[PDB]
Amino acid sequence: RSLLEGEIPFPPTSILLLLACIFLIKILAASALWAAAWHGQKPGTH
Repeated sequence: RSLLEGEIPFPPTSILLLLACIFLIKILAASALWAAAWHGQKPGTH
């Protein structure tokens, strides 16, 4: 990977960046938290 190319095997900040995006979107939506509410020692269904 010559310097001229300007690309390294999976850059640190690049993998980090992907992690950042996924974290922010999932937590903001909180879709998981809402779904969990449905379950919680429920009695039954009509």
